[PDB]
Amino acid sequence: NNYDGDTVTFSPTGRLFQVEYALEAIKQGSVTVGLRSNTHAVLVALKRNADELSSYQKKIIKCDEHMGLSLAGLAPDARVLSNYLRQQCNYSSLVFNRKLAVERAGHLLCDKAQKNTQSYGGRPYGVGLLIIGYDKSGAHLLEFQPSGNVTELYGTAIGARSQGAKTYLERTLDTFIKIDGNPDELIKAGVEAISQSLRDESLTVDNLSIAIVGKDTPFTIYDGEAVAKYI
Amino acid sequence: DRGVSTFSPEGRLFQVEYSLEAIKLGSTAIGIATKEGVVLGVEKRATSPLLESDSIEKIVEIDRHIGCAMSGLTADARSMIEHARTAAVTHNLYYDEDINVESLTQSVCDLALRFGELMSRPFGVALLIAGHDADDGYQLFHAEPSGTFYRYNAKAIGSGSEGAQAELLNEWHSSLTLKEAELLVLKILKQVMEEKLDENNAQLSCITKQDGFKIYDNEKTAELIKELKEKEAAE
Amino acid sequence: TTLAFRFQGGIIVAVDSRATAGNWVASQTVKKVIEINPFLLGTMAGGAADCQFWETWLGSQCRLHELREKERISVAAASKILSNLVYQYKGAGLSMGTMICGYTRKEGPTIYYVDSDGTRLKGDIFCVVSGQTFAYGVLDSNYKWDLSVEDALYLGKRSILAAAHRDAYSGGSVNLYHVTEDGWIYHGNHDVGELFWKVKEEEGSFNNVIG
Amino acid sequence: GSRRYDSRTTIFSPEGRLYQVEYALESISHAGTAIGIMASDGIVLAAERKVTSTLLEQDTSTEKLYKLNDKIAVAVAGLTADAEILINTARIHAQNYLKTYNEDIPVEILVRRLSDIKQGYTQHGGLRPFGVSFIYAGYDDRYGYQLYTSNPSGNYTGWKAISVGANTSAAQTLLQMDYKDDMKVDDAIELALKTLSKTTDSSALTYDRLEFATIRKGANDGEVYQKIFKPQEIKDILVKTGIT
Amino acid sequence: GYDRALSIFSPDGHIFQVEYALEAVKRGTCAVGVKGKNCVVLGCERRSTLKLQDTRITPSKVSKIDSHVVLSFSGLNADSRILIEKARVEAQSHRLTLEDPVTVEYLTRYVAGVQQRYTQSGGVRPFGVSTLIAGFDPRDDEPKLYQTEPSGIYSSWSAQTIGRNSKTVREFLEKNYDRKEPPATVEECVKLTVRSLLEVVQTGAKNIEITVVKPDSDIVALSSEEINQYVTQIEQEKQE
Amino acid sequence: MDIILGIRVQDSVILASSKAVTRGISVLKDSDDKTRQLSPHTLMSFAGEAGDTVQFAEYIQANIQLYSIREDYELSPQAVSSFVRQELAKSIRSRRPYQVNVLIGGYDKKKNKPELYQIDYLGTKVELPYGAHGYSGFYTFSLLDHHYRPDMTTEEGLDLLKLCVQELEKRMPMDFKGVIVKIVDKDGIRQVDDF
Amino acid sequence: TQQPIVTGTSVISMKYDNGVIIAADNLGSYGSLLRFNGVERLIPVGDNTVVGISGDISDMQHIERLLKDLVTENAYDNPLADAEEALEPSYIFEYLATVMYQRRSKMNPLWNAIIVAGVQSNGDQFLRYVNLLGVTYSSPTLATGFGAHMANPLLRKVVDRESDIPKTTVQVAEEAIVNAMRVLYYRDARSSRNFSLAIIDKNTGLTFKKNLQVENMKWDFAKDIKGYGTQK
Amino acid sequence: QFNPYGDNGGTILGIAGEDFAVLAGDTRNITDYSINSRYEPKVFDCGDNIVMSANGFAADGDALVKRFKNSVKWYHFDHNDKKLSINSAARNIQHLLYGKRFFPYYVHTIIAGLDEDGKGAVYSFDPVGSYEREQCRAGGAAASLIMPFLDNQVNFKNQYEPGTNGKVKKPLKYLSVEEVIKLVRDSFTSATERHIQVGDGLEILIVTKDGVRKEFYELKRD
Amino acid sequence: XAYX
Amino acid sequence: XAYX
Amino acid sequence: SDPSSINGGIVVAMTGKDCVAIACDLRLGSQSLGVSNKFEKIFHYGHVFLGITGLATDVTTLNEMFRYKTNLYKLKEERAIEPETFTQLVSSSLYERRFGPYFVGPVVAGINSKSGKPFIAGFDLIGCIDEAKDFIVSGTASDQLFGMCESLYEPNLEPEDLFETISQALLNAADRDALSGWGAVVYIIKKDEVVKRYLKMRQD
Repeated sequence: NNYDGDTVTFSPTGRLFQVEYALEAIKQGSVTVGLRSNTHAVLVALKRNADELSSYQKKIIKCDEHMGLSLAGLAPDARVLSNYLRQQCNYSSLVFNRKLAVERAGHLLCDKAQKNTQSYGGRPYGVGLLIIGYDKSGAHLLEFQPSGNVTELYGTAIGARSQGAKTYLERTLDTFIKIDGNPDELIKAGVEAISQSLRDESLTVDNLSIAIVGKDTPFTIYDGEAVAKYI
Repeated sequence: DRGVSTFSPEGRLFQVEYSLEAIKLGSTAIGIATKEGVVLGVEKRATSPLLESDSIEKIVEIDRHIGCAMSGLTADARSMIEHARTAAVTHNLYYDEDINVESLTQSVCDLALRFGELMSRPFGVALLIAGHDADDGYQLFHAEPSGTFYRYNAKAIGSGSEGAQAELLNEWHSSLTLKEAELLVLKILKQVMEEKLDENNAQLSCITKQDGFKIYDNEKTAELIKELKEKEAAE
Repeated sequence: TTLAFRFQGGIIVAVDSRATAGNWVASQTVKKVIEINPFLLGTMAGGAADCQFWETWLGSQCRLHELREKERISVAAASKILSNLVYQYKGAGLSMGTMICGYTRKEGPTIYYVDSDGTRLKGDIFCVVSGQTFAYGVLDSNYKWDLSVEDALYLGKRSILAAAHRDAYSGGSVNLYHVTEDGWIYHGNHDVGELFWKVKEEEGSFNNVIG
Repeated sequence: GSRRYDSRTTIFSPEGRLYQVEYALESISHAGTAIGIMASDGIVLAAERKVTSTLLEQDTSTEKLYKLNDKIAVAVAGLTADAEILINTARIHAQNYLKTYNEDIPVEILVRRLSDIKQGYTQHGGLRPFGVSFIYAGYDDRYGYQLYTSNPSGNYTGWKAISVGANTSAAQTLLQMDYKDDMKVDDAIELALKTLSKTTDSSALTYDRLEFATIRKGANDGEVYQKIFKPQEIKDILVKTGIT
Repeated sequence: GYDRALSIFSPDGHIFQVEYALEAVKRGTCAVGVKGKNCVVLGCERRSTLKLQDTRITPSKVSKIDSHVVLSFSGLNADSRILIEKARVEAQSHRLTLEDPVTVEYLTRYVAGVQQRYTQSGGVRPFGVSTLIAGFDPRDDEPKLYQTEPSGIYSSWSAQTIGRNSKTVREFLEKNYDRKEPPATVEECVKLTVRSLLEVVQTGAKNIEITVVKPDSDIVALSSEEINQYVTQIEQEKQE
Repeated sequence: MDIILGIRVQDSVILASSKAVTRGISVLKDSDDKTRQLSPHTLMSFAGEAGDTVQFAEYIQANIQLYSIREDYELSPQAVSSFVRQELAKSIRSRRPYQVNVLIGGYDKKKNKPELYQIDYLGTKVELPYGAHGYSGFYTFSLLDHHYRPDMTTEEGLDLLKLCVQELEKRMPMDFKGVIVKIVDKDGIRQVDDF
Repeated sequence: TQQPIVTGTSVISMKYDNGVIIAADNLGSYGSLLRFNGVERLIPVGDNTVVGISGDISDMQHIERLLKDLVTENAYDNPLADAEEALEPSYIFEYLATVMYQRRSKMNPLWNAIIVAGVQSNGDQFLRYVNLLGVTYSSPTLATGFGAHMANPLLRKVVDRESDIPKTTVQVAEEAIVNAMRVLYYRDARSSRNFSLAIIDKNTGLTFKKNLQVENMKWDFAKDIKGYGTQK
Repeated sequence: QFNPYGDNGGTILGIAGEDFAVLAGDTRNITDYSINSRYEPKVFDCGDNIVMSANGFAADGDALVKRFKNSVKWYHFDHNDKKLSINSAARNIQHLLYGKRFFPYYVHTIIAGLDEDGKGAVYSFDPVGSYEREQCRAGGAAASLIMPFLDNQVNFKNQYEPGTNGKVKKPLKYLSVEEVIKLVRDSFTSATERHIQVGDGLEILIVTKDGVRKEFYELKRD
Repeated sequence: XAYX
Repeated sequence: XAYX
Repeated sequence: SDPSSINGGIVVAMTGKDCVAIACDLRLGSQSLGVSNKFEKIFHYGHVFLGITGLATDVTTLNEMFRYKTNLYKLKEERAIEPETFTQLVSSSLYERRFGPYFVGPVVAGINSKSGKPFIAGFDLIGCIDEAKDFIVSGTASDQLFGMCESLYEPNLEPEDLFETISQALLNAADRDALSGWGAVVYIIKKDEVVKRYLKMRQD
């Protein structure tokens, strides 16, 4: 009300409204799903078009050979944060000959988002990210909120109608976690999960975006007739 | 007052949303992408008959393979064009090749959200960036002051945009010739323009793989206007 | 050895193709002419890298000029961009001796010598033999203003051969260019090994040799 | 943050005026009247001290008339402290020009620089403008005797006769009536004092309430003398002209 | 440093500081530009509220940028000096690096660039100034007349006016200026410029300034008597 | 090495400047104009280190031309010389000093007098009836000490300068490839073709 | 840019079937003065890596602190700091190599030659060298200073190519290292009898031996030497 | 004083075929008269069918290869996974090398691959980034021993058609990969005999449309 | 480095 | 500088 | 190479009864070559006289600098600077360039307007003050001037006598120095009149 002018102002109930408004940009964003087994981690993203003449906005960004994310909210903010991860993944390789741990990648995003919530003049990030990766401790899925909160999960979803996919995964938890050494079946479970967040529109060839990383699988993105297999 | 980088309760940046209103007041610009090339057309909209119209430059060359049309506060576009040209040439210097149209667009859009309390406000102008590269062929992009860009088979920006976009929705197919696209831009411009369309208050341009980016002569555009009138009178 | 001279038919530009690392012959097949645009050439003498890098950079600066002003950059302007750049680096140890050769409606056929010293000179003929730069050809006896284009190409070709023979650090092949209105024209690469014997037999020169 | 408390001193009104410049000019309108009159053979600077006291040391006092160099002087109207900041800047610029070219600075060049500084405070920095109006009385060998004024806007204009501060409207009407082009310094002195005498908000115009200065070629042969009148000299010229 | 964003967007997509800057221009004394076949003329209004002025030393309304280009303006005088100085420096900088004087279009593009920069830079307000930039390109006989405004947009004009009652004098030019046949001589061009100002000025005395720019750096400012002869002839023809 | 001479006669200043540009044992040019017009009645000749010479001259030319446009007035030769000196006086204590020696020939329209100024790369300035920079200096000084008079005409000044160049061609051991002569008077700056 | 003051001499090392051995004498020389006789120049990092350092001892003590600080930093927000996300020899080496090359490039080098011995997660032997120039190389045997000239020839009789690494036992490897240290004591003017030896085995882990002495030295044939030729 | 440079010796060789290219180098790393390693690779796969070797000061060579490898990674990120052509790689490396113009990388760089027409390409750089496309190039200590041999045996220099007496040159012909590998092996065998800094091993990287494959041959260890 |  |  | 002996020249100052005298040569050269015989080395700011020897560019620069500083002084103080005060200003100004000094040998001369006491002072190039009662010397023939002054000088000389002493001191010192001569100027300074005399001297 009076306490939403800038990010440097607490409300009388100890709330940061500019952060909560940034969190609202995510809910407006198109749905994206993340889920993993012990062997592989999968991102599934519903891409959004402007109209029938327009392309479908890309949702998945590669960060390294072993790590990447999907975005929901301001795409430019996702570009800034993904570029930062790319550099931190790159620094880890060049200096220490070490692939950056997914847990540490989370810690770094959290600390970058935080600085923009405690300083005058700046603004919070207006995007949520689902980071998947395979490191020395196996498959990982992270959820990033621009409040700074980062959470390690078996599965989740963010964006519009994300609650539908999240409920499905919460039921399927015991099934999809066991899908080891079968990438196609884990994607199937991801596509069936995001399907619980659809209304009117269904999954078409230029609509669906899938990414996978695993034991002997570099982070690769599938678009166009490459995902026709899973429709 | 209130921050320049402030979010609204709906999760939108006030200053970005306000700049989108400035672009709606701008003169119309239309782009149509084909397999034979990409056509770019603009309404010049001279404020007085004493204003020498040929001096109105709303279609601009970035490199031999990338053209650019603008709509909104056109003065704001000069620094965006300057950066695009520098990016295009700099990449040719570093890599001895033409820069991808998407890479060039992405470079321009990285300026968009560099405002705060960097420049004092967002850009008040939208760009249609048309080009060709070996990888993805003929491409048309819409670059907003939000920092977002979409690829389009065809796109209209400015005052007559939503009217023009509904017309492009019906008219565009994958088999359009360059000659057809030219007439189609002239047809839709003539529909949404206040004053009557001639060679002096409207300007055509295209980008082909062979001849690169060309701004059409007034004599050439005049002939395409005469060709349009006859074919509309034919049924 | 780089030669650029002016005549009624336009500009002739002739260069050798040898690169040396001390007394070691690094290459016999180096391009010592940069094609900046259809109406602009740059010769290269001194540091191989310094010339290649900054004359390539000049091409970028000349292209930006055309985009900003919608017109071909004048030889005077192009030369001065490079001369003002190298002057900023003066004393740092840049080694560069270049002739910027072009045609424009404004100026006509123009040759500008630009130096890592910061020297910028306009002239009708510039030559770089050994480590010295001259305002006259390697021979200069055969020079007349009214010369046939294909007669003038020979003088350029013959002049590089003359220096290539005597100079240990000149040789490989002769690269010929003819600058005119509506751009320059490449007139081929001529191996000095084959050229020497052909020229000797036909001209009846180089009697001090034997073969 | 700090944005909350920013007055924004360098913005346009909806009418396209600069708030702070307009309000600064309002400030200056309450300051003691200063008059400049330019004659063929010299320039006069007359200025009224604001409601003085009997216990103010006048002979060692200076609030109105300041020396910039040997050829140029200024009459001040507004904040004395603000004026002194600008005066020291002008004094340095004059000596910088002399050091560089080995010639005394032309009057207009000095005026333009001070006026360019005032302009800056209206377009950037977010600071309040200088609440000062100047009358510049100077001589150079290009244009000879010159009168200029600058105001907080940084605009400057040339004059044959001009007033700044209080009752300029009234003062400018009286000057416009009695001024002629063929006028001499002695006449210009009489006009300046007669003008103040009629515009003054005080009961009577006395020596203790005036600062007076002349720039004359009235210097032995081809050169220019600045005379800042002493209290006793102002008293004498008041009797001579017949005001006391 | 003072970083505050003074030029920002409003809900209706307007930048009020830029629009209020145009209001400053509207307040400024009228300036007119008319290009003939082989010349350009810059007419300027001098408000007669100020008498006892020293016209020898008073800053003139038309400024030379180089020997071949002139700049007149409407709006804040103090602001105009900063644009004129920047333009004059850029003019000498161009001669130094390109070994050629600026084109009228290039000098306009630079001044317009400066005006724009002051609409999206922190801590600065836009220039309360619109400029008419007139002259002949090096070795060119084609007349050039350009206009700039606080937003930073610029464009070429057959003839144009700016400042107070510019709407009235633009009305006059729109009906009196034929493109197919522009003022053939200097006389015809000056006459049309004086006529256009007489619609607004008041008295044709010391209230009209005229500057004639011809090709090859041939610039002259007309005197009081020279202009007074045009004023006399126009009104004697009108009495009919 | 480069010859730059100056002689101030009754009603003008004449500047003779050598035409050759040499770097080591090579002649880069034989028709070089070692002069810049600072203002319509002020001419500067220059000799010294490559690049520095032209770069300094063009920088001074730009600053004087800027002053002329801004004030619609021509700076006096005394003022122009003082500016140039101060620019050189700055440079000696800079990271890389300008190694340029200059002669400034001007006609002061206010005083209706010709003025010649000799300034070295250190910023050492003197007003002289005649000046010179380099090896030629000592010889031309001794010769002009004899023949020069204050009331000499422009034609007399040219003959005496003609004699200096003739004598320098014999005496100096380098081919300086003749000189370019320029006269500065009330009517402005003109180049003498016949020399 | 400086010059070494207090210095350490040769560090010697080799691979064997199941791991790596490294050794260095316990001396800090002050030029020709053997000032410090209690200096440890093998610095263990976890239980899988030993860093042997020669050259300036002040710069060695700096590197010692960087490694101590590296272990601390790795533990931060790392639940697997003592497991899958522990510091590897290859990580520790690349860090030092980066630092060494950066410091030479700013013309202010760490005046040292460093050998990183250890065993990786998968049980692969790690042995790599870096020095004040940032020059890096790997070999079945590595040695710094005099060691390069006298130790390597002896250790390469045991391990000549990569194919002899599996045929070399720890008994044989240690014997070779201990013999090499005696030869260096005989012939290196700035060396000492007292040394430390570290074995990093993929089965038995890290064994660090302190206060070792060169023994079984041949001096007896020194009573049979008189003058420099003709003396009887 | 402190000298920031050193010589690690070794020699590299690039030969371009019609539809293939080879980049070979000895595996010996030396300092003064000491052998540092007998097998320390100097030719690297950099991705996008580009092989690179920076021979001279090993530290500067390792640094340059790292920076170029990093340059390839960021080309993919910034240009939608576009394949970096050999001509583009070459121009990028020129800017890397010239970056340190006044504190040079003391390395001779050769890169091999296929041009955009699918033909074998070799590019050769000086320490400060001057580059040129060639059929043949040897770099490093034994460059002076090998290059003349390659002039004779690859480009057929000073070789004429028997019975013409120097009237007609031997016809220029593309060599097979099997013929090229023989010349590489004989070049290094010869260099090893007469150069003290060359020996121990030879590693050859062959580039075809199919990808990058690797061959190793032992050299004399004296 | 190489250097006509 | 001068120099007790 | 040595900056303080490129251009050459000399200054000498003496005190008399209720008067001071300062004198300088007129030569400016490039080592052996004489360029100008009009290069005066004595300047005055009001009634305070300053002579400067050494590198000519710095002589000119410091003259311009002290004119600048004394002009501002007068505007703010509303009185002419006195010799004692100006001496302190020269010292200050020279020492602020301690590690990049002006290659000069300044000499201050003048009569204190209030006390009427004759005053002379010399400086080293970093601004150390030599405040002598008798005489101050500076330049390439300082040794020669020290010798002449030390024998010729006696205290409390009348203005017209003091003139002869300082003149003979300069002239004979200058003739034994290659880089000094080509004319000489002598200032005779009394409380409220100053006479300036050019001397006939050998021109070689």
